Amino acid sequence: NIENLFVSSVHDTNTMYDRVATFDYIPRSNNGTSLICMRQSGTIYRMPISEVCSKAILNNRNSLLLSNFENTEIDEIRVN
Amino acid sequence: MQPFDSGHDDLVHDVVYDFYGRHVATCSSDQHIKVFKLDKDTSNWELSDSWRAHDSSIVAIDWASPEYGRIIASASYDKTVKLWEEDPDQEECSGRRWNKLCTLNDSKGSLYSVKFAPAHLGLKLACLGNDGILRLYDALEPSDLRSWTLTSEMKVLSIPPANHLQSDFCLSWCPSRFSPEKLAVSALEQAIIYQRGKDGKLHVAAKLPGHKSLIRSISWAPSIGRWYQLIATGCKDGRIRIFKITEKLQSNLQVELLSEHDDHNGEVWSVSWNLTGTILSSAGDDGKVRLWKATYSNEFKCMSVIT
Amino acid sequence: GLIKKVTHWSYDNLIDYLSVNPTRDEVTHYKVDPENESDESIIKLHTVKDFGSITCLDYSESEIGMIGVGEKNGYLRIFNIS
Repeated sequence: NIENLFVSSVHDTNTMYDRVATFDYIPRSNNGTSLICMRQSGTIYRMPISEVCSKAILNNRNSLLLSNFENTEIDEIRVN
Repeated sequence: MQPFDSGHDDLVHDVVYDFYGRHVATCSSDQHIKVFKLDKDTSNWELSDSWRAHDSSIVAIDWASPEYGRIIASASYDKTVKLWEEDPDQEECSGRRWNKLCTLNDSKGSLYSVKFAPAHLGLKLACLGNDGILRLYDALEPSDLRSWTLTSEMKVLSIPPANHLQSDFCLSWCPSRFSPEKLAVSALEQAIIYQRGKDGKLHVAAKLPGHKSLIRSISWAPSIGRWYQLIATGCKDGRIRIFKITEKLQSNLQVELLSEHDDHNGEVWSVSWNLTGTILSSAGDDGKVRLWKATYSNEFKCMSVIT
Repeated sequence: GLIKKVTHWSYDNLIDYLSVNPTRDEVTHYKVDPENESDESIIKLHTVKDFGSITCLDYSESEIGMIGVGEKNGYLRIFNIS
């Protein structure tokens, strides 16, 4: 029942504007992520999280397969 | 660029093609393995089997060569390596299609990467986790594919990494049928090429220099017949390092850097080669996948950028 | 904090305003309607942020929108809003 935690991966995202005091998550559709943030001056804006590709494998048929760090779906670039 | 949804309930950690290219297996963080096939009629990916495999998040799977049958490895954080063989007489999408074979518990650490050997060394296997110890598993008995015996055990790091500090491990085998057995092993900021000596035990043969930060992907370029071999390195920096390894301890071998591109402005997560070692697909932190080819010179130049 | 009232910019009866936050970080442009007392008359139109630490501000009456913005480092960032 007890799970000994350990850090697997660290993902760095730069905000749109600097000097941010606090932030908060936004639950998006299709397991997306956006960050609503409040600056040191109290201005509130919205910083989206980029869809960073996790794995880009090639193929014998020259087909590219793309997997993302955020959502579930897998992108495929066929050769036709 | 048509997308298909894998149907996982969590993150997708590793996707690998099979030998023929018509099958993909997608491991995930919801302790499931889903195997997809390519229908020749509908021309769309469809699920073949989905089953709960491990007790933690699965981070690496790898297909075995089809001369050994349909065997899928699976390394996860619960310190287990589970090997799955497909039953031909079983229903589609049932969960009992892939039969469990072995659970290698010799590793006292959460694993990161599993890689099958090429089709000239045997039915070997490699594993690396947060323990600093490399483990090789050979299936020496062709009659039954369940007596997976540990044969080599080399320590890579002096101590296991800390609980909180992040670290990555990746493996890449050398698919040359006419060269001594080599293994490209990445551990944190170190990338080492092992080699099978005359005594049957691996030794440190050559170390790739550089690598100021964490190594996220090592891919050995397929030995198409050239006199030089290539290793692609995706570091936590922007650097996609390509190393030209020339071989001439049976044989001495030299490591020379061929190219070093900062064309991503972030962490390079996955770098992978083609069938012939001509197209290099690098995915980085900018959200764009950059393809690389060599034109009129040995130095690799950039090409089409997919975002 | 600096609220500077600017005229000769609106063809209507509204009066343009230029505001600097008390932390001296942003410049905000307004159009205030005098005939309604409620706070909905203060219309926040535009905001340009991350101007270091603003130490002064001015406006050009000849052409609409030319709002000079100074800083502590020394940069006299002169730009346009309207």
